[PDB]
Amino acid sequence: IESSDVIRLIEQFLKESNLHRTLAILQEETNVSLNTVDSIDGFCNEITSGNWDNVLKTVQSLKLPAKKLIDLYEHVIIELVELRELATARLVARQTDPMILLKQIDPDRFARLESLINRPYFDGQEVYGDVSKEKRRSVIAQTLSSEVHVVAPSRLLSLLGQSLKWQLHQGL
Amino acid sequence: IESSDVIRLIEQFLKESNLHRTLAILQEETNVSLNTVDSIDGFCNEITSGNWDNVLKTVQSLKLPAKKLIDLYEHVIIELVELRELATARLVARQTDPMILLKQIDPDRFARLESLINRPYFDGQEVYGDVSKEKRRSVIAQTLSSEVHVVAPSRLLSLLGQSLKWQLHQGLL
Repeated sequence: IESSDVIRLIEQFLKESNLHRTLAILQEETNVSLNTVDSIDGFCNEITSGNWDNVLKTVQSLKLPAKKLIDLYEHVIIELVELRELATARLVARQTDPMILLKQIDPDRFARLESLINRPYFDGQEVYGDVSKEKRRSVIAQTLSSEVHVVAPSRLLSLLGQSLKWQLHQGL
Repeated sequence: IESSDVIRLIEQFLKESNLHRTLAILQEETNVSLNTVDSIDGFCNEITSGNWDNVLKTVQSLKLPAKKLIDLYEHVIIELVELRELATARLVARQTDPMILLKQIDPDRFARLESLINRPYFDGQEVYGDVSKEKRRSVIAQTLSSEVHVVAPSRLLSLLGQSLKWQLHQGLL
């Protein structure tokens, strides 16, 4: 007899079958969720390409702990103030779990982030001078790549295929 | 939308796992439902007890052909006229598919049924005299029980168990 593992098998099946509605209700009702990404490349690429809305939604979906996300969320804010999305930058700084944590453990570091947001303009030559934008994005992607797990596609159907092969064998 | 049997495997699992919320959404989103019954006993008891609303709903779920339902729907009408629910009795005889089929195929039998419906009173001695009320219910239950197939509980888990047995056979490498 298998346990919660059956549910994750089903969840993967639902995602690949585009049954996202059923997938949503299942995760809520069972208190079990997919801890997987389609590919490590694809996940890291989003960070490398700077598509922050995608990576933020993704990491929150995987429910990674706040401590691992502190570097990522800090950089997201730096790029947001760079794009002069000050309202959004402040929003990330005020409401998100990693930033609330950052304030608690390293208030000095949070304070520097506070000052960066409040500067009359963003000078990338000053901010990125020690370590470039590309390097910061690359480092965050590398560390996070070990924190996400990929599973083989269609695990449920593969297992069911094995069931059929067993039955053909056992029929003899 | 390709694996309709797989969805039903999942649906049964959801039902046995008390995930009724997920089960409802799955049926709605996929537009497929279980065509199986948990047990003939539950099915036969519903017919024996005369819970026709349930039996009609169950039989409608299984998408049984009208001919097998002709005897059942006829008996329902007989019990309706027994309770002197003539308006409902006339309604069922004219509007439901099995009775409409009955008129086309066996108008004499249908005529006898309408004659029964239009009678000033219900004579239990004639109707149940030849074959009793309880016996008629048992016969219909017996015939319909054979027209429905039962599936083993927890089929998904059983198949997954076979997957592991296969892996023990060839998966270890």
